[PDB]
Amino acid sequence: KHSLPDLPYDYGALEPHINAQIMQLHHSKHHAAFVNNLNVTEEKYQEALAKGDVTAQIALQPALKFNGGGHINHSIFWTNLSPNGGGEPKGELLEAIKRDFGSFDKFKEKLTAASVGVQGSGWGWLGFNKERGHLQIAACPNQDPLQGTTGLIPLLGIDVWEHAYYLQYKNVRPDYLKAIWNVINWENVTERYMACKK
Amino acid sequence: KHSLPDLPYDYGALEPHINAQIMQLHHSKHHAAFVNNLNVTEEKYQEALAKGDVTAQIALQPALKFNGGGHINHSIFWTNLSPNGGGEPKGELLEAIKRDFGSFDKFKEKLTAASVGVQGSGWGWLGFNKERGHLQIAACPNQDPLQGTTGLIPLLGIDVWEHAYYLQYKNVRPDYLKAIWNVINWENVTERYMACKK
Amino acid sequence: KHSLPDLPYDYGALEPHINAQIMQLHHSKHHAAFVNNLNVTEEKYQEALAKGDVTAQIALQPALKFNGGGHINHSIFWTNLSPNGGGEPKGELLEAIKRDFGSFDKFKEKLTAASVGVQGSGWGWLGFNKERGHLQIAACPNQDPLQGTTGLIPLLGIDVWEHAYYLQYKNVRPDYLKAIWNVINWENVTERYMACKK
Amino acid sequence: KHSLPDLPYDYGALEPHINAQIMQLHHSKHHAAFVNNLNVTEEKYQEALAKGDVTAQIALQPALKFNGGGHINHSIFWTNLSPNGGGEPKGELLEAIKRDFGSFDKFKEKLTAASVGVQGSGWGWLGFNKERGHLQIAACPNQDPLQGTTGLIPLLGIDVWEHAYYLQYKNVRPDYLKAIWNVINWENVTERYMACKK
Ligand SMILES: [Mn+2]
Ligand SMILES: [Mn+2]
Ligand SMILES: [Mn+2]
Ligand SMILES: [Mn+2]
Repeated sequence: KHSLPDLPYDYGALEPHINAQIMQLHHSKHHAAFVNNLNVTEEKYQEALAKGDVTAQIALQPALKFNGGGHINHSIFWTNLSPNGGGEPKGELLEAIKRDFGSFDKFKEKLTAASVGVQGSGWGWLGFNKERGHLQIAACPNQDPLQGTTGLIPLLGIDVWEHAYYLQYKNVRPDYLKAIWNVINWENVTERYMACKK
Repeated sequence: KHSLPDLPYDYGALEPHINAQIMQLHHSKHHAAFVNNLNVTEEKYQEALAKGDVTAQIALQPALKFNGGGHINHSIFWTNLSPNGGGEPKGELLEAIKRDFGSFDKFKEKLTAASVGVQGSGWGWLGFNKERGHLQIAACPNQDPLQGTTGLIPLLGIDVWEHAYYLQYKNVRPDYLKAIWNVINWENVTERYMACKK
Repeated sequence: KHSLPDLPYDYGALEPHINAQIMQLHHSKHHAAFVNNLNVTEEKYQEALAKGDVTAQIALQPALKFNGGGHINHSIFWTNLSPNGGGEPKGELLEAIKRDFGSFDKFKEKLTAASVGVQGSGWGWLGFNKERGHLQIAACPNQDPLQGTTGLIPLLGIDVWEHAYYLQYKNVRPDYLKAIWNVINWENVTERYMACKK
Repeated sequence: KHSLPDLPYDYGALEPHINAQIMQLHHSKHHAAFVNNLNVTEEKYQEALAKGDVTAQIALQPALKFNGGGHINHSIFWTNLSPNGGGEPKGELLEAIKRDFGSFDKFKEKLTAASVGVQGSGWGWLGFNKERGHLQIAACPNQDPLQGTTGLIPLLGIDVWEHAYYLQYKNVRPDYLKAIWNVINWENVTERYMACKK
């Protein structure tokens, strides 16, 4: 049975970049609901599965992808954020970024562009491409999770659902993106990255 | 050249159901941006078309559908609301609703469910199916407009992008849906309906 | 564990409308593979499910929908075809068709159009809409099954994957559609329909 | 006005790998139809654009992408094949393949897997990622063209619509993929590659 992870920190710990109200709603309402609906959906899917009811199995897919994906994505996102965050990565991950994108600031420009470019709801990602052995930026619609839908390993996600920023930044997604760089947990991203070098 | 239509009322006219801050942002920022991007995309498409640049044309399609759709949808939406609206429609539209959905209450439930059910950004619609000669509810993703993507003539739209409600209703989409019924302009919906009597 | 249904008839029994070669390949190769891959995929899904591996669950969805859907769709399609088929339905189903589409020939025109209009692979369907209580035509992409993805109950399906006709009709899908009316099992469609009137 | 390009060789030139009946149908029927529908759709779009009919424009998008994409893709495909092709590419393209995929064999496996893996109609592509300055494999659905929908410059395409192989290889897509390697025009693929050296 899945459950809602606690944050590594207090709801106000990312101010002023992400205010407390958004963090509270985002965690305790949006993510909580994903977990609840995921549990429901998985239980329904097992019943369908046991019965070899393929029509029901297929009818359950939108809910599983949306809620399952929301659970995966948000779980990663809190670990990707930290009051102790911001600045620049160092060591191999910084070397990898320079190698694959030219430099850190070119990387930021590219992930910003992928995130601002989502028309509708979705996520921008820095991922790791296992078969190519290098970093890769991708954007995902709605709650479609990166690994499940692209095969890429998620390292850093930027939520660009309106609920992630609207109470603070209103319609100006690029101010949100500028501010979020101050709370990125590069320690976590580096752990995710080093886990890929196996 | 497309233009941003004025609202048929002041930004505060739909209080307390939809507050003034949302109406002002929704019209002055979101819709405004759709209009300019639509105009720019149309001019780019003319150039691509004049050179027979098929790749350019296809690459422009997402911006044309998103911004053109956005302009269509919001232009309809403002006319679908009124400070003087609410309650039940009068005349033939109510009888069509009873014929096709069983009753007004049943219809409201269906349109509400279609709207609350969008798993991402989008719109709920009451449409007219000209081929079948009856009403039809449908949901559309992002800014994909009803007529251009499904053929159905839009009668009433409910915006369920988060920007349509978040500042007031936070994550609670059903509270927004319950409130909006108080400001439906049935005169406008009837006008749109009668124009389908074909 | 799912399995491949035997046809109600011999591979050559729909000649000259659908030749034996297509029926043999279509059943013993295309459908067989759907069943095989569906079984594999369901077994993998249970393992994922037991483990609460949502990323794997989501990664399995394309295969389940495609192969599961291919199993659902083809299973229905053979029952929808018969050497004993063709002509016109009678009784309530014919009455329903006249009611909802004007007449049988208007219905044929509409299902033909939905089937010929698929750009790519897919299916045209006559379905039953439970909540509206009437017939409904819809088209589905690839092997996306009607009930699983639209909620409509399938009554009659027309396969418009190229493998359904190419060896005989080559690129001319409209000759295929004209010919298939001669082998439709209206007895079966009527059973499916009457099962919906509950 | 777009035109149907002549093949750079006779319909039988690619025997026995792709037979003459397929080449003749593929070019004279499938591609021919894409060209006329593209031209007609472009003229319709000009009219819609000139009137500011956004709904009309959006309604034309599926035909423009499908027929325009079809024209793009097949125009590339014919040039990607040769009676004089096969074997391994010479020069820098082979070294780029080794750099990006590990070796030619590995590349062939990846492109084969991307192609055989399309769950419906579509195309497998070897592309160039101008932003990353390296090769990239991708699959596209239906006739969605590579550059206009992903940004990647097409170098080599493999058609995996059933019409590309069915008359010869029946359902066995892998046998078609194994054969087509015998007729790849690496001179053309190299030309396309060198043009990306940007
Ligand atoms: Mn979120
Ligand atoms: Mn809106
Ligand atoms: Mn089939
Ligand atoms: Mn083709």
